[PDB]
Amino acid sequence: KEVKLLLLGAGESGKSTIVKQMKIIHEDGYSEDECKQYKVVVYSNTIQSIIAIIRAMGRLKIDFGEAARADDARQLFVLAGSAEEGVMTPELAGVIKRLWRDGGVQACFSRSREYQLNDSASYYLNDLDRISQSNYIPTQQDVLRTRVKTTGIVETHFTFKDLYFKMFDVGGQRSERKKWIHCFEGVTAIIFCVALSDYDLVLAEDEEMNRMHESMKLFDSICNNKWFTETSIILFLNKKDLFEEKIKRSPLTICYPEYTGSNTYEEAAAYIQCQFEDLNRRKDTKEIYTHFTCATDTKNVQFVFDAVTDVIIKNNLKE
Amino acid sequence: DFFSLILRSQAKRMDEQRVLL
Ligand SMILES: Nc1nc2c(ncn2[C@@H]2O[C@H](COP(=O)(O)OP(=O)(O)O)[C@@H](O)[C@H]2O)c(=O)[nH]1
Repeated sequence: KEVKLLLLGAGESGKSTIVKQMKIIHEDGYSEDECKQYKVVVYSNTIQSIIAIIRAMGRLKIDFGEAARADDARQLFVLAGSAEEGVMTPELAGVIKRLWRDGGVQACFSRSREYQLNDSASYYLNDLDRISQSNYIPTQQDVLRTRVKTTGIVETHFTFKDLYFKMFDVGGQRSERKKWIHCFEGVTAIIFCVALSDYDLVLAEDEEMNRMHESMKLFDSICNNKWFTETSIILFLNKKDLFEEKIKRSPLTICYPEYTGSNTYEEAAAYIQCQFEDLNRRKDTKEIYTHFTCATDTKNVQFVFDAVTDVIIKNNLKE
Repeated sequence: DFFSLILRSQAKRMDEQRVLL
């Protein structure tokens, strides 16, 4: 009567975020003690975000709107270490606010498909005033967007609908290989996350193939593995918001050149879902439960997960 | 080949623009 959920999917797809959400919804959520602990992390991620944008203007060769603010950039790298202990200096806040408002920097941000910009960046940079207060304690939402480097295996557990859920994020933990492999053992359902908004990303120097196609190949491997013939496959097409905004401007032909359909969000998403679900080569013997998520939307994730649980229960009544 | 693929692909999660405890 125990349920083992395993999150898979490429980097920056929503896994850790979904775990955090699971904490917020089915655990008590995050206590103010912990929220305090995440302050430094927030300031940090904000800093690395704006920095990354700046280095990006470097490599793409884009000059600021007002060349004056450039000095703050020079200043920023020095003031960068001013968060580690605590409290972002109001001087630093003024560096960030000045750089982020600069239409030259924005022009680089709106070209984030050409480099590697964090997806939590905007969330922080737009909410700068709220967090630059010295009396600031982070919102649960603020903690959701925190990006923590993973030591090894992430795992949360909770009780829901008279069931015990153990949920694992095995990602990247090149060590402890026995505990790492045991995460793939006796899995009730795999939750594969796909970042939809990665469709328009430019082929990087280090990839053999487009990012979305990398995720597809990975899904092909997972889905049609003889070990998982008796495992439910749940597909989270995530980052649907960013996909909806992006699809207005950037054609899907960027990523699927053979795509002859229209550029409506709904038709495109359907095409991607088709592309992934077609990879199931045991189509009759196995069905794929597909959902379209926005992992930062707690309400959405709560709903989707409820639905998943319902499917699990219905599969239990079959037994 | 499978596990290697997983480790390879799951690790690119942008290590800059991230922090530890
Ligand atoms: N705007 C938006 N951002 C998302 C969504 N899903 C994930 N992200 C962002 O993706 C970033 C990294 O996601 P993460 O949970 O670390 O993916 P993981 O590396 O596979 O564990 C976070 O900064 C999230 O804000 C979404 O639906 N909408």
